[PDB]
Amino acid sequence: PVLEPTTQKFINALSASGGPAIYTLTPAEARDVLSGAQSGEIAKPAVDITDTTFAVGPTGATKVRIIRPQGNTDRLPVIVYFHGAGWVMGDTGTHDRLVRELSVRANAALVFVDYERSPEARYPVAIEQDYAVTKYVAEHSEQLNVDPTRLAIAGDSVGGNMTAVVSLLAQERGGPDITAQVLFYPVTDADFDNGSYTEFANGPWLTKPAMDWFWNQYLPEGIDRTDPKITPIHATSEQLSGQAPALVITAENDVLRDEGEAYARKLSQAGVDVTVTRYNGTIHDFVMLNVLADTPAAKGAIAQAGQYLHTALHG
Amino acid sequence: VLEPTTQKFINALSASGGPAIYTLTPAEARDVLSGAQSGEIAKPAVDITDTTFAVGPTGATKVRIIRPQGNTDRLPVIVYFHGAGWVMGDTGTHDRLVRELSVRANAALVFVDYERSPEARYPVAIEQDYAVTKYVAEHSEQLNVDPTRLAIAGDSVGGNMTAVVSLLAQERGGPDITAQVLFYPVTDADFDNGSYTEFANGPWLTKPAMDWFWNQYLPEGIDRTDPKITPIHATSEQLSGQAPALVITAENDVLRDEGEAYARKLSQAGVDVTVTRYNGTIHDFVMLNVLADTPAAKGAIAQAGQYLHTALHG
Ligand SMILES: O=[N+]([O-])c1ccc(O)cc1
Repeated sequence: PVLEPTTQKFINALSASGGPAIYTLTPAEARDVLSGAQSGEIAKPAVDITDTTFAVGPTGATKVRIIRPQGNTDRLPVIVYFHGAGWVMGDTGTHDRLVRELSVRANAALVFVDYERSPEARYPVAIEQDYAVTKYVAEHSEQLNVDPTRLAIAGDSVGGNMTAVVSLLAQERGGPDITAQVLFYPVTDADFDNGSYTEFANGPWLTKPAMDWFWNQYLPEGIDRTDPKITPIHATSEQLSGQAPALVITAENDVLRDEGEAYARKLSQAGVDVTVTRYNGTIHDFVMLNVLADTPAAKGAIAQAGQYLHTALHG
Repeated sequence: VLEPTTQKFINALSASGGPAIYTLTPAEARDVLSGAQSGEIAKPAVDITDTTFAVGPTGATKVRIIRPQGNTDRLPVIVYFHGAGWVMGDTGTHDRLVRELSVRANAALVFVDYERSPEARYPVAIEQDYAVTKYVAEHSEQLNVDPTRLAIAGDSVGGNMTAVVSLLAQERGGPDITAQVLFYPVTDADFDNGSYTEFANGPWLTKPAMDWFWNQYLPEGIDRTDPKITPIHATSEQLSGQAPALVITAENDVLRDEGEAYARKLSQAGVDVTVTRYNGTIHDFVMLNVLADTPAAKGAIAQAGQYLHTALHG
């Protein structure tokens, strides 16, 4: 694959580091790898941060980080954010710069759902936590000082899986109302033999054996993976129709590319207004990784998402 | 798979044979597109000045200068090269698109009304395009623009012109260009590549149409591999040092692959390239009024507008 030069340099750095493959590690080891990779010094938007817990979801409690453009005490539209990193990894640290950018560019409060990770928690704990926080935000707008009629959901990778599943759950349960949804390179299927899985089975960055491992951490052995709450590519027209306008951003060189774009087609053919954009020359995780933060694809996609959300939440 | 409104537009054309635009005279084709780009559509408000610059290989180039309505400041400036196959296109067909770019970029925009084919041939239009870009850089007080914040942009054959103007500026020592924007550019003349084969019979743009357009543009017998004709053939040294570029392609477009391949060449020559493919849409999707409310059109215009705003005011 022809990668943007800085992105190629990163990939070269990686294969020259000779590390062990992420899926040979323990969950705690894998968490620390990504946390350390994202611990470098890098400029970030100025925000006010409140870490707390909402007494909602199937475990009885869900940890959340609430972010707002620094010094802004107005009643703001709100983004509920579901982070990625394979269900196993990711935290408020790994995704900090990305979600700050979304909060400030959208001029919105952002509620980061620090959901229970896998394999300690399997399907469906996280998606139900995610749904419960989204409902909580919609129902406690005075307590959060947000406008619940301008509520967006967004996520990256497995977090894009959660975005689509929260949209589906909200359709089935009659709410809450969602203004717009943003999905960065979402996981939507478990077909490890499709076009982009084949083309990028060995990378860069994300591999087919890693996806196999991640799915196995997320799901109990033997469950039917075609359920749309697991692989939303299988959602019916009636489950997709009526959902909020969506922005789907894919990476050209990513095993997940084809399923993300196929899901966007399914949404569009159900009558949903879908903005779908492939960024050439970049890789999986390109709006999260600090090392790619100055590449044209990262800058362009974060700017596109931020402007999409600002228009949705303030237009 | 096409976005539903886009599909509906294509289905409205099912009796047109492509459209078989290449079966018409140049004047008839021009009127077909001009009519298609009439109707009802919202557009941003701009001030307009139609004039002629005494420049280019024929001694005169017609231009339309626009600015956000009522804005008297010294603005950054976009020089814009319109598409529609060298044969068609005018201030009317591209009006909504260039108004959006001007207002979203908060910039003056100089619309080059270059001599169209087959009345004019290569290289008249590209030399007019380069001459106007130079003229703008050198007459900034007359035009009330900031020539240190100058971008070039174009769609389709206008994207071909953008690439060629960038190259000519490299060869001739200027003017300096801050950014360049290329919507689904023409960069090659390989009618057997992947997207040409996949979309040979449409939608909207067909292989026979491209054959016709190229034949209207070029004198018989010229080597089409020259980079001032097919900039996909530009050397690393011709591409290196060019201004950062935004290249936007449509998924369902014979020209998709050459646009994306040209973005790759620019990127490997060290140019900072933002390259994005919009799925569900077709060739011409940021110009056509009938698609102006589709998500791809809205997204690509908002992206280009913000990219230009950042380049010219950052
Ligand atoms: O007006 N028309 O039918 C057209 C115009 C332009 C084009 O590229 C194809 C068909």
